[PDB]
Amino acid sequence: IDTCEKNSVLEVIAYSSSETPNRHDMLLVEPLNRLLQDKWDRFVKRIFYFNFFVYCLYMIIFTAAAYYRPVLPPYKLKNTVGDYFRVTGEILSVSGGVYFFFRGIQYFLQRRPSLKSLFVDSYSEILFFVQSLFMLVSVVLYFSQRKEYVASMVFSLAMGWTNMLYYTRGFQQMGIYAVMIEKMILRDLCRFMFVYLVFLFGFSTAVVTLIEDGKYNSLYSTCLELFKFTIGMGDLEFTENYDFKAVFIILLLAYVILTYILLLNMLIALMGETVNKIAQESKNIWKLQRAITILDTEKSF
Amino acid sequence: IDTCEKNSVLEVIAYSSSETPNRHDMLLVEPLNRLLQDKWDRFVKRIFYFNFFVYCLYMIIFTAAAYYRPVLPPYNTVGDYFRVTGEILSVSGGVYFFFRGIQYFLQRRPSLKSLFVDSYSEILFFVQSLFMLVSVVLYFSQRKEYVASMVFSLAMGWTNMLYYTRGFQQMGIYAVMIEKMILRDLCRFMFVYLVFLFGFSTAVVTLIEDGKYNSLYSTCLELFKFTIGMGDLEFTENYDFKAVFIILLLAYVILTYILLLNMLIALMGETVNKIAQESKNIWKLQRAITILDTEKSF
Amino acid sequence: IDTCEKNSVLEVIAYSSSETPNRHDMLLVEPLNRLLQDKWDRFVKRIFYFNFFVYCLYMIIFTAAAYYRPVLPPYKLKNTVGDYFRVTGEILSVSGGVYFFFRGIQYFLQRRPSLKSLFVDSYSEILFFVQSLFMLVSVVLYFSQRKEYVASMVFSLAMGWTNMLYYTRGFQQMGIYAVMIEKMILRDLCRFMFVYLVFLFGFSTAVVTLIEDGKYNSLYSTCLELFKFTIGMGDLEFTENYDFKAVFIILLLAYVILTYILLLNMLIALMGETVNKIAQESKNIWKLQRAITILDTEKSF
Amino acid sequence: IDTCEKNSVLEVIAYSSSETPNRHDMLLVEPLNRLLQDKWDRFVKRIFYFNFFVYCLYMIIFTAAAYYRPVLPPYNTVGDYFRVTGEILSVSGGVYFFFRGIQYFLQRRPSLKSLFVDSYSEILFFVQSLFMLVSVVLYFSQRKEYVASMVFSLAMGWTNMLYYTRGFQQMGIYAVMIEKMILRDLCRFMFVYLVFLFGFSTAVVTLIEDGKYNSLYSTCLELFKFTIGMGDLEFTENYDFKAVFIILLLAYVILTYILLLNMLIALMGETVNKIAQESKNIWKLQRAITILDTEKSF
Ligand SMILES: CCCCCCCCCCCCCC(=O)OC[C@@H](O)COP(=O)(O)O
Ligand SMILES: CCCCCCCCCCCCCC(=O)OC[C@@H](O)COP(=O)(O)O
Ligand code: NA
Ligand code: NA
Repeated sequence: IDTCEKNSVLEVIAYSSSETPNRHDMLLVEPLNRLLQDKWDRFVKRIFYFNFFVYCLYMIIFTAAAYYRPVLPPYKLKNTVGDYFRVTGEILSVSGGVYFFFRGIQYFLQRRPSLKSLFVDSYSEILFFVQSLFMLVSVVLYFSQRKEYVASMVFSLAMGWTNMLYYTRGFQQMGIYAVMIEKMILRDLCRFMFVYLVFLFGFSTAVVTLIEDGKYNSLYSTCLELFKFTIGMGDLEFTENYDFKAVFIILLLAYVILTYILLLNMLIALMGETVNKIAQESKNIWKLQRAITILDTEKSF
Repeated sequence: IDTCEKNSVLEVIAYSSSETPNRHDMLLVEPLNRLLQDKWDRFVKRIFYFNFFVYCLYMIIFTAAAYYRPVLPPYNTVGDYFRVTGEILSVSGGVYFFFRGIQYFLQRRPSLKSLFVDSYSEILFFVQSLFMLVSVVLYFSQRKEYVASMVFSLAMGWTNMLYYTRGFQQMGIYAVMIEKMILRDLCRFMFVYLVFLFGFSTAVVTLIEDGKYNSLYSTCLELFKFTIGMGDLEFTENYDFKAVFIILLLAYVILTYILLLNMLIALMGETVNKIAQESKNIWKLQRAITILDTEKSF
Repeated sequence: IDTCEKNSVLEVIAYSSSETPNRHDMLLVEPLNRLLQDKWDRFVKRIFYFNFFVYCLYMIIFTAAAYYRPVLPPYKLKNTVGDYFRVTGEILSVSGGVYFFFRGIQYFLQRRPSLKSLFVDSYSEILFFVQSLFMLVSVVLYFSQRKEYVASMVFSLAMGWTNMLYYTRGFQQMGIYAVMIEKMILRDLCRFMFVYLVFLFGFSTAVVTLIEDGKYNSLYSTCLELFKFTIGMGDLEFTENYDFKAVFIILLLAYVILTYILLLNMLIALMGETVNKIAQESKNIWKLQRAITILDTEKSF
Repeated sequence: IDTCEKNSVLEVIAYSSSETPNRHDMLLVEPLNRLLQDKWDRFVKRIFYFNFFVYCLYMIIFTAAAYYRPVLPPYNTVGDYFRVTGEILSVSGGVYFFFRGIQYFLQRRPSLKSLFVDSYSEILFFVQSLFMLVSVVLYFSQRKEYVASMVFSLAMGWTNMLYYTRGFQQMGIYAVMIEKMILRDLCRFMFVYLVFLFGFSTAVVTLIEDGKYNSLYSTCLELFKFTIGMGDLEFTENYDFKAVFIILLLAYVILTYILLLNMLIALMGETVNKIAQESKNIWKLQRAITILDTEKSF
């Protein structure tokens, strides 16, 4: 069940592909929970909370190196203690980013997923590989004498900080919150974004055709003006370069009614219904997270 | 049952008017649901995937042609050739939809009553096609309203793509849920909110003596602004009794922005909590009607 | 009525006092529910749709104060078709207001009500009487050579405009929807308004005490600046001349977190769960309101 | 049951730490409930109404003296003499609360764990008293930080009236509901959203090259402003890769405004739909302890 050198119940159930029907109810078994929870309070938490500190320090050094970037590259090293700190910090952030890149490649070679929607499945590792990729593509451009390295560095800085949530596991309520938001993005945000993108683009495509000329005669500008409504900034007077105010006002009011007053509230209702439906489901998938984490550190050491 | 050439239960349950108590639920029996989901997996799903592709390309061509309209119509180079070809193809799609709507009306020959309670999609497409034709005739009639009817036709046409979201279980249910919310909750909210909006706008306009919003339209727009989190609360100072103005503005906000606006969320939540089952059944019926529509086309 | 007149069954159960334990399931009695349903459409509904039209036309005859209001009253007659319309509309509105005043007084005398649960229950007629009182004091202000008549009549117009929601009843969905807005303003909007007022008064008092001098040194100005956060307009830097920024920023963030991020969402959740609990009782109370409304038409026709 | 001067079941329930498995449901029994309600109605209730009146009067006196403070402290007129006596009466109230907190801390002999897990109300009062005392010290110590201390104390004093909402069934349930929501939902949301906001602020500031939005504080405030529905999306233009700037803003907005806040509104709704009995039982415990405390006071 725990150690066999060939195959173990914990290994097959924790590492089981999603195709298994009850992979979330195959771990509540009395001995399996007592063993996994033991392993959680035995080693895996000691390796999960020491590694958490290491990653936090890595992200604090990576944000120190990025913020203090000097203003084409590469650059020289000024004789200053601050410059030395910056140079060691960026060298250490790049090293960590190539370490994550190797960990991801090892994960791909070893587990060998079936090229079947592996983006929703084990999405934590694919995100960590995207961050390592953002760091190593920020390294080659920087040595290639181009300023797109900063665009890449801000994206790697914005990918690491948001992915910090990976360590929310090990804490019951905080893990249940993380898994609940994750599946909510995979469900409520995806559908709402599809329909909202259709309405926003179409209503913004009808305005830009109606508008004659000006700062807002571009499709991008009109889309931005139309989007400003969702964030409580709708102006309703941003342009007067049109022959027909009735046609503009009718279109803008229709867009507001269709999106702001109907879709957002209907989304808040759907999020309430979904939240009321999945307490047990979110506990069982959270139980699958910590359980895999237990075996992951049990194999790391 | 499915091919009898006299009367098919599939057609009887599908083309039944809203009168029938159990037009949605009766289709879930072992034979009807399994026969329709099969028809979807046989010669409807892929016939509906190509049709949607064609309608997406048509909508892209119509947007590209309209987005570049030159500035009293009617109005050589590769760009102008492409623009005129796109305009012609857009007109050709509009007229095709117009004949399709006419054919639907003549065949189904509605009872004069279900055209407003059933198949909102057909009515929505016919109105889009009518806007398109009004935009053609006005364009050839030496008038600039051709661009007003055109932008409305494009705004309605872009919104009509939700008709094709059926064929997908989650997105179809999503569309049916939007349809029901708009029909019930948005209608009630709009009635009660409009009564409030009008009453307090007429009250504020009356308070103002001589200013920039004396016009009822400007003040109505100002009071509507508060609903989208862009309210001013100090838009005017050219009046007397500042206490009366501020009290009137604080009364309105609470009754709508802080009471009826949040009331729309609770009712939406209640409804969504109650209409999952019927929303799935209606999607199934829309899918079954599309299946029998794809079969009768031949 | 179940065969009795002096104290008819449907008369007493409809005109029951507040202290009655279960008045809500009285008119729903199948027989008593078919007394105000077979009679509902008999005549009272025809006299309730005519009265609704008569009140709408009355309201609109006075809602055009934009067109009427001249720029030290009383005023002169301009000898035109517009001024004639204005004066006849004013007279008609003043007469209808007197009519609603005399109706309210005649209700207070005939019913000799408790006038303590008359503001929580049967509060509709209280609002109508308030509308009639504001009209009366508007006429006296206009005749007493004062400019406060414009404020009184503008409050009366808004008071009578909100009251149209009374005649919104008679339709099952709309009346029960107004019943939910009626019971949600009594309980939830009261409790939230009481806790938000204490919070907003306290933080405004702290902010104005911190502010050293400026156009916002007034308590009223700072209170308004603090309130503007609720409607999605918070500036977070409205003042400049105040105590060291160290204290002004922390106070504003605390106010935002406590009021915008916490109490409005708490109000939404509370009105969601309440809406989930109040279907049958909202239908029954709507039935009680129609039973009394049509009983009033039965006694007045 | 009432008092044996060594141990009574009433004091046993009221003074036991939160460690007890079911300290909230013990008062639900008939005898304890009826006896505690009767005691309340008899005297404790009238004793709690006068006590709140005194606090309301006190807060106003201190507030009035603080609002009209003269503008190098420290510092013959009816206003000045009123302002100096109000300050004296405010300093006298702060001292009284200080001594009450010390007495409650020395009597309960807290085990240093439930001190910051329970009696949150007792803790809030001692903190507002400490700021008042440090305000007096600074005032007489020739410093201008007494204003900062006084405004903090004034804010806490105005927000602490929620301690006198107990004694009222609806205002007591609402106040415990707000307590539990702040204890769990607000804290978890704040943790996650602070992580997000720090990440995206550090990404945006690292994208800018120079300007008055180059500092972390201003750019962090700018990113925070989106949550209150007053976002800009065009706050700065002194940088490169406008695509990178707009993508980073649109990702932050999608993550926080349209996903995190609604997520919080759903979780809140769940908890409210779940806590009714616990909130009622905790308010009853706040009321029973109050009756027991009034009996102990004299
Ligand atoms: C490449 C995207 C744009 C880059 C610039 C902006 C930064 C956007 C960051 C998007 C990723 C954040 C969303 C996300 O997916 O977070 C996951 C975290 O919960 C980690 O928890 P877990 O381990 O996966 O359980
Ligand atoms: C004097 C204060 C400002 C006066 C301005 C008048 C407009 C401000 C709002 C007045 C009160 C709003 C509440 C209200 O008027 O609702 C009543 C409706 O439910 C009527 O329906 P119903 O009879 O109760 O069923
Ligand atoms: Na806003
Ligand atoms: Na807003």
